[PDB]
Amino acid sequence: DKKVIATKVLGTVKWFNVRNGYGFINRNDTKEDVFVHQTAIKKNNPRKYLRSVGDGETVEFDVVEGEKGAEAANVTGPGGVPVQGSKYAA
Repeated sequence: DKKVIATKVLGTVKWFNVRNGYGFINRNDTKEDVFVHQTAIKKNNPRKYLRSVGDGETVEFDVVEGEKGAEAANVTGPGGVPVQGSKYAA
């Protein structure tokens, strides 16, 4: 079932481009850049369905092997709570 390089780690989203549908999350545990995709967002805000991630927000995610090296997966907010998302999305 794929390879997991790292488990639920906390990282700060440097930025996430909604148009690109992807962004980069800086791992705050290893200080390594991690690639995140909108399909890596397991939970979305229930008030509004957004495929965006809040920039500057600290989120928790698992690290799995990606074609770019490391890919974030199961991206959720702290405690497994839904991500707020970007201020403006969709």
